[PDB]
Amino acid sequence: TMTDPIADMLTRVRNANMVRHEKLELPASNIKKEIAEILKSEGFIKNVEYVEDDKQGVLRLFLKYGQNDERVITGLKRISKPGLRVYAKASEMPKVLNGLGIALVSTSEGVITDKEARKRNVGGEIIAYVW
Amino acid sequence: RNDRKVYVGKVVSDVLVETYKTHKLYGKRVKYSKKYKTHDENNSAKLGDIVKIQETRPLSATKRFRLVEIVEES
Amino acid sequence: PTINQLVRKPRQSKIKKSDSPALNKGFNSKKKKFTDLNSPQKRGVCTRVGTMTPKPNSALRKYARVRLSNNIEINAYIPGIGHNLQEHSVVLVRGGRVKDLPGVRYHIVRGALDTSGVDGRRQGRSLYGTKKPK
Amino acid sequence: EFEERVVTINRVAKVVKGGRRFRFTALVVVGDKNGRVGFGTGKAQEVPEAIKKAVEAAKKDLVVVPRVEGTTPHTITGRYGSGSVFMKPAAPGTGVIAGGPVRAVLELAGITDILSKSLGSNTPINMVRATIDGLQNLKNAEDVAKLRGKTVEELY
Amino acid sequence: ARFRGSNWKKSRRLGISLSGTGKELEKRPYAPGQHGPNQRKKLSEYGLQLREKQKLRYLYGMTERQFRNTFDIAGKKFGVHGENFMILLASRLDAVVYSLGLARTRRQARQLVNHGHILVDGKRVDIPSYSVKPGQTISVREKSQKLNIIVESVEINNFVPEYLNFDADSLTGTFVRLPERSELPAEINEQLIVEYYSR
RNA sequence: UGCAUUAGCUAGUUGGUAAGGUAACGGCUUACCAAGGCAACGAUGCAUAGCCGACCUGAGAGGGUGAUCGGCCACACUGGA
RNA sequence: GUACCUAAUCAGAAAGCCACGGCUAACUACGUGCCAGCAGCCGCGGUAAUACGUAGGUGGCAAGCGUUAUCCGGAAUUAUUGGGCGUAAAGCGCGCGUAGGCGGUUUUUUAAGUCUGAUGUGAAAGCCCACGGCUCAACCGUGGAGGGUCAUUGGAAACUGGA
RNA sequence: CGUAAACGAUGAGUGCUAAGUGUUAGGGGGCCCCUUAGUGCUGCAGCUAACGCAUUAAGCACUCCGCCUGGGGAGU
Ligand SMILES: [Mg+2]
Ligand SMILES: [Mg+2]
Ligand SMILES: [Mg+2]
Ligand SMILES: [Mg+2]
Ligand SMILES: [Mg+2]
Ligand SMILES: [Mg+2]
Ligand SMILES: [Mg+2]
Ligand SMILES: [Mg+2]
Ligand SMILES: [Mg+2]
Ligand SMILES: [Mg+2]
Ligand SMILES: [Mg+2]
Ligand SMILES: [Mg+2]
Ligand SMILES: [Mg+2]
Ligand SMILES: [Mg+2]
Ligand SMILES: [Mg+2]
Ligand SMILES: [Mg+2]
Ligand SMILES: [Mg+2]
Ligand SMILES: [Mg+2]
Ligand SMILES: [Mg+2]
Ligand SMILES: [Mg+2]
Ligand SMILES: [Mg+2]
Ligand SMILES: [Mg+2]
Repeated sequence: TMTDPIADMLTRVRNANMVRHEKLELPASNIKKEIAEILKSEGFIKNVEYVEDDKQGVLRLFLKYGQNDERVITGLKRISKPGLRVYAKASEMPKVLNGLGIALVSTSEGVITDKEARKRNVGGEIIAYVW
Repeated sequence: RNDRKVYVGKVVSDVLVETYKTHKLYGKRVKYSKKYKTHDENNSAKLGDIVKIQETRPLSATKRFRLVEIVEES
Repeated sequence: PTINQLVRKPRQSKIKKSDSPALNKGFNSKKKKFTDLNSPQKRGVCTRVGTMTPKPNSALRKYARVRLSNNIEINAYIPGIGHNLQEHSVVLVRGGRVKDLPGVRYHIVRGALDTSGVDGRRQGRSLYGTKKPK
Repeated sequence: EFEERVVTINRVAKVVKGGRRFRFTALVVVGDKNGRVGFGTGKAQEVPEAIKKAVEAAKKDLVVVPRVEGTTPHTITGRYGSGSVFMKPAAPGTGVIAGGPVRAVLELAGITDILSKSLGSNTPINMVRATIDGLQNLKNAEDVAKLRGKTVEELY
Repeated sequence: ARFRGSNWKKSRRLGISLSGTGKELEKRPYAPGQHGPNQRKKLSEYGLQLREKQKLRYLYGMTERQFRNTFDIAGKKFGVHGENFMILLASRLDAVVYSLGLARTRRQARQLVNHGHILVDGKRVDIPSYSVKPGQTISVREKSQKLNIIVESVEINNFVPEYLNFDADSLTGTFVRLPERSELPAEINEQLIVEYYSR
């Protein structure tokens, strides 16, 4: 059955991005909402809408493509996994693509990026790399 | 004064103190348990109760702990 | 495999094997047992010198049968043109198998113990136990 | 202009009713050492004629290699078929740490400082194609800042 | 010195004037030996990095063991490794004595140091590999200030480099500051030598 | 540290009481009472090994070694006091 | 009477080892004729051998140079970093199911994992950086840094775990 | 007894990713349109050493299990 809803979200984005879809819908959760907003804030996706329903909510994402239909998102990668959880300290926060990408980190001050985690001197669970 | 080590566990014979041993190479946490033969005084606790224990001087060939408090009844 | 499978059954590297097994064993005479020591050479006695034919190649390759100091029997190649060896000769044996000769895994050291140096050698003499002329 | 280097010369054969018919395959990398590199192949019974064909074909697929002060903007692994080449930015003092046909491609691109490892097939054509693949997927900060809609400072 | 063979043969093989003048590659700018006139093929990648190393090594007249040890010493300081290596070689008391002009050839500058004719900061230094620091003073011992080798070399006032200061009347030199890659020989592509020690 | 082509081990054994004993707690020893204790998280058996700081190698993750110097242990022809 | 220093005399006592077909820097001649031999691999030698032996020349090192043995590397060739399983080695013939591993959404709570400080400790020597003494260098000395899955203690609460 | 080329030579679970066209068992709406679950063929993206696979993946992902580490010796 479903074991990693976050990796399912990152893969839904990867598959939709591969075929250059305009948008995609997925069932919602709090961390998936916060992951999506960071992608919006960092400029990887266009917009996030939340659609309420009886079951668990729906997240609508809008993908971004530049001139000549070049993909803004190049890749997504799940780092921490149910089979093997990955944690890091602020002093060992990984840089993604030499700083040209981002790492999503779940810290005790919420879900933030790696550049901000070093700024706040907090570590936590490395959710995913986006570049 | 000084502090003696304290554990919490479940009686398996009338104490199991299951802990995690992170794998040296792969980083995955693996559950492991160790049985702590302890001194219950007036046979008060019973099987399945969750109990608190404290370290003491040797009391017998294998008993090094005293049952201080019962936490969750069987 | 999965991380859990690796935790249950960790990786195992292939065990390396030695090309000169007769050199890496000793013998304690008092306890009549075999040791493991990794010697670079071993002394031995020639049981049977002679010749053997190669496996495309064709020649009469000179060799000796040697009982080493650890009571192991080996076939050792005699390099160079001419040798002074015969039965009951005391030889020093080093590693290095000779291709085209099946069952010969060792070399006799020229110029050590009873083996003489190659006669008339003038180039690469230290490989054939020959003193410097003149 | 463009300098060229002969990576590999291979004599190939096709069998006919008689004996064997032989030709020569030349794999050549061309580059200007100023951020434009390209590879091509040519086949002929004569080695020099195969080289000229390979040189001419190389000029039709030149690639633009992003660089920062003589080094790549980030780590990348280029993969083509069984070939796979790991490329990492190195400090200016470091030279081109590369093994084979990778060195020809990176040098003619104008790298002079890189840490590269060939993890895969050592067949030169596929090693060369893997190297070009990795350089084809490098992105400079000014380009990715444009797509994300931020300025370069906000990327950090 | 250490290598006491023909420096003419070495300069012809390496394609670099060891004397710094060019009289060795004068009539026969081709490798020594029987197959000299017969022109050989190209040099491999290994054969190009190796020939660069021998160019430097035979210029400063050092054995390979000492040469590699200096390379490791130079690779620990901040900066570009290959350039730090060239700077360190130029700071040898072997090469400072020659660069100042106290000897005609680099081999003569070696025998002067080795035989104890040279002082550094007022005290005798017998070691040709001595690594002179900026600010140091190199002079000639009193019993040797009037020797024909030193006298004849000094009167041919050559281009004493700008990282050195010499006073011919005083027979005394000053190591002003560390050289720069432009003041050091340009016929050596030191990037090849760094690659040579990477494989 | 290997070996499951080693799966059962233990009967002072595991706990209790008392006495004795020790610098000292204690099955450390004995007497009586009870039937516990260990083990697939590998008991037990066999084989191998003194352990560590360090040392060699490696980009690192790792892999390999314990001569020399220092810490700890054990032993002194073999075994018992 | 050692180190060291001073004076006198003499280039006079003081260079060898391996390699040179490709990998791999460096080639010619003669002898030999699948012999004698060489060989880490590819392989070389059966009458015009740059691979055998010698000679001249050359290359690499040098008071050393080669060989053997052993360990790590190259080896992503046990792959956590960092591999695979249609046909190359590799999906149990197929169910049911125990332990274990893993597990959907939200709120409150906790604080074992996680994160972040404090304190103690991780001897000395060693490695690395800096400086000083040895004519230099080895080496020696001094001052730092590093090395814990360490412990104790104060905070945080997103994620994993507990309620 | 417990083995077969016991084969799709393709472990199970879950989700996501162009189309076209047959067929089996249903459902909804106006013979056609939509929709479930099977079973076939063709074919993008992607993957592959190639052959090919391609919503019944050999694509993109997460969880668990089984298995591999040159050939012969020897499934001895
Ligand atoms: Mg022993
Ligand atoms: Mg490695
Ligand atoms: Mg050559
Ligand atoms: Mg030979
Ligand atoms: Mg001939
Ligand atoms: Mg040869
Ligand atoms: Mg020869
Ligand atoms: Mg020496
Ligand atoms: Mg090895
Ligand atoms: Mg290896
Ligand atoms: Mg493989
Ligand atoms: Mg599989
Ligand atoms: Mg088959
Ligand atoms: Mg098969
Ligand atoms: Mg099956
Ligand atoms: Mg079967
Ligand atoms: Mg010293
Ligand atoms: Mg099968
Ligand atoms: Mg599947
Ligand atoms: Mg699927
Ligand atoms: Mg198809
Ligand atoms: Mg269907």
